[PDB]
Amino acid sequence: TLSILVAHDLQRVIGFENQLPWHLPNDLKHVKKLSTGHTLVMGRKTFESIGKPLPNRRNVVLTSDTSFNVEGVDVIHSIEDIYQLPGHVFIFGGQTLYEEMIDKVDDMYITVIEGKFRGDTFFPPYTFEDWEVASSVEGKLDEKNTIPHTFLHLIRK
Ligand SMILES: NC(=O)c1ccc[n+]([C@@H]2O[C@H](COP(=O)([O-])OP(=O)(O)OC[C@H]3O[C@@H](n4cnc5c(N)ncnc54)[C@H](OP(=O)(O)O)[C@@H]3O)[C@@H](O)[C@H]2O)c1
Ligand SMILES: COc1cc(Cc2cnc(N)nc2N)c2c(c1OC)O[C@@H](C1CC1)C=C2
Repeated sequence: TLSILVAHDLQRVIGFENQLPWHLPNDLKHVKKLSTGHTLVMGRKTFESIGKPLPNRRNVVLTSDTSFNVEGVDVIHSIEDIYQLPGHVFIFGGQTLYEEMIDKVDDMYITVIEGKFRGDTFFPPYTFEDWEVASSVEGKLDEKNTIPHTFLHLIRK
């Protein structure tokens, strides 16, 4: 199983200066829950953003750099290597990966952040004409989680 994992705002911003533009613990708990015991694929920039392997799952980092050999982390140098990986594979970011994989994944788990932020990286445009809403569940707003947000599970029609 090949899935995208992404959080994006109303204009499909995903990134600003190699960080997330928003602070939203719920989303991060969601990511954790979904991908425990499974595999994350991710481009070098996103990994260096996170700065160390994510515990309790297989971290795979896609890079052109053949000197890459980080403890905790498996490296690949081709998009095609993704299809070799066993198990549930989540495409974890960032923009380059999403663009490369979006026509290939079986489904997407998306957090829509119901705000407009300044970004420098984006999720590719997509149509619900192409993608069916298997579930839509509103994040809960609270002291700690203060932007409206919706958990979409979409599956390719
Ligand atoms: N909202 C979210 O859910 C979310 C999730 C993840 C990331 N982000 C954001 O996304 C932004 C980063 O996106 P980005 O596109 O700039 O970076 P990125 O996708 O994380 O990484 C790009 C790098 O990945 C490697 N790569 C990609 N495709 C490759 C290929 N086909 N073959 C070999 N290597 C390949 C290359 O590394 P090398 O140059 O080393 O070869 C490339 O420079 C950040 O702002 C981050 O905060 C948001
Ligand atoms: C740009 O830096 C980060 C990028 C991601 C990828 C990501 C985040 N949220 C969602 N809904 N999907 C993702 N693929 C995550 C992240 C980042 O920095 C912290 O935190 C992780 C932490 C919660 C485990 C979760 C995903």
